[PDB]
Amino acid sequence: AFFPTPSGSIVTSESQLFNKPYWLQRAQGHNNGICWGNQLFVTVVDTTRSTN
Amino acid sequence: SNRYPAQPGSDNRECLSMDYKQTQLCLIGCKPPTGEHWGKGVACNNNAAATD
Amino acid sequence: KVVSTDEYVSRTSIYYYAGSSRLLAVGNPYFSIKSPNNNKKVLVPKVSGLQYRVFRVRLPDPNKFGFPDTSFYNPDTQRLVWACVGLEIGRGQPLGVGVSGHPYLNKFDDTETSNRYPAQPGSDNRECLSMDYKQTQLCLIGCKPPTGEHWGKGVACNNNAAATDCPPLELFNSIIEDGDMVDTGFGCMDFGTLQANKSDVPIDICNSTCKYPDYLKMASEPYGDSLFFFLRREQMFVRHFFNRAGKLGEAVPDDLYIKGSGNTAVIQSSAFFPTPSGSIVTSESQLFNKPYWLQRAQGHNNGICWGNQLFVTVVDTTRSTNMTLCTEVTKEGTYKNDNFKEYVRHVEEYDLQFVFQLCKITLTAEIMTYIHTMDSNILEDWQFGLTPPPSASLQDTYRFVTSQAITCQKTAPPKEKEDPLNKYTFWEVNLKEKFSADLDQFPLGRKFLLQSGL
Repeated sequence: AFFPTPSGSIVTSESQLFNKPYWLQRAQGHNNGICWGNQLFVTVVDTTRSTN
Repeated sequence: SNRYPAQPGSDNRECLSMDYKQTQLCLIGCKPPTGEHWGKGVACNNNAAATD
Repeated sequence: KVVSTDEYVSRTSIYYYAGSSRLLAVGNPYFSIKSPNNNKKVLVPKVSGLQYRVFRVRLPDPNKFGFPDTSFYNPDTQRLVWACVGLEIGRGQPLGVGVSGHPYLNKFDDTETSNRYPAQPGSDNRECLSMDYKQTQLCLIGCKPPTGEHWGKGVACNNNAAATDCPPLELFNSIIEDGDMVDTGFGCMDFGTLQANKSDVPIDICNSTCKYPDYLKMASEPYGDSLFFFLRREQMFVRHFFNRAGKLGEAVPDDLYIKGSGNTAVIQSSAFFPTPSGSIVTSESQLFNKPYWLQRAQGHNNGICWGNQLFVTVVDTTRSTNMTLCTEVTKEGTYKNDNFKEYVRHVEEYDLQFVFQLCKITLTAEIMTYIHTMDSNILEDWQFGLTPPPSASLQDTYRFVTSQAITCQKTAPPKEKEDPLNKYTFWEVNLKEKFSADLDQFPLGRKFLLQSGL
């Protein structure tokens, strides 16, 4: 009954996702940027900035 | 290195630590986005004593 | 003089999405547990992250459609056949790599830092160990099931010479059945029959035949209808160094080394083996969740699906987590070790999308010879070359059947048995009931219609 331990590797600044804009040209669904109910949901997950 | 015999004891828990997996993702929607996992779903009416 | 498949067909301009349901696969990663009373009833199957998950779709007959616009499908001379023009294989589990482990592996010594003379004797030194695997990804698509070889046993020779007892060697070409294990970094051979002590590879290989897809013969097939399109990417590198334990049957010559004595009176083994280990697995170098457009296949059969079925095979080793469950039998206020029983499980999912295009095939007399010599079964199903069976009237009737005017009449001919594929196990996925035409209600045609320039 084994279990391994995951560790991951170095974290750079070239391989980041944040602090830079995006432009929604054409979304993947059908409602291309329209939001109803006057709200929308953003969720982010970050591990690289989790110093304890 | 792991040789015979085993090193027996009624408890062998340790005080360890480990790192995690590096991960980043972003997500936009006009609805709370869904997610999944494996949960304990109940059996059929009888297994007739097959396996715990 | 095989001609290509774009001279005797004629592409139409009408497109058809299809789409599978979400498939799952739950079982044990190590061994297929059987019944305590039965040897043919499985309880939990052996599914792992190291197998050739081979899909076999089944397309519906295009001639079993009824169109109102009967101006293009002229059934005097022409017939219909699909073509593949796209594909997408998705996954839905996180990126995670799994380990396998033998409990009696032949790790005799350690041969990278210190193997200090003399020997430590003892007539058993096997033990429990575990390691990572050669990580890989590939996919093949074709109208015939893929071919793959493996090294194996054979008749050695005749019985004149008596030089040294050594096993013979011969590779074997066969068909890649599902459930078989990929090569994993210990050579593309049988391990059941060519090894004996079953204690050199981990437990998921020790009764298996690690085949490998013949990229060379399947490329050089004369019709070219086993490989539409193929991708691959893999890496591995060594982790440690060990060595086996036994009488090395082939002697090491005294020429190559200075003879020694004292503490060095008994020469050691020269039978090493390394251990593979896949490095970091990213999500940048993935090979799934991306479309693939076949603008021109590599073979002659330019995407056209004879036989109304495809064979898609795919294997991944990056998504090979092992869920470990832990349960108890009693409730005790202190920690114990005899109070718990634990279990290993592995889950697996897939998804297929397709986009097909049907094209009509004219049938001259010149053409119907050419299709006849490729395979005769394809002309049988369209029912174009047939004969009248003879024998106008029989007399095989009686009003009473269970009597004494009887010859003990027998029936049930085995006539519907024609496919030679039932000796092999495929994963069947049904596509006969899920075609559609309005692309835009589906998660791929919107990624397709921008590609067409419309």
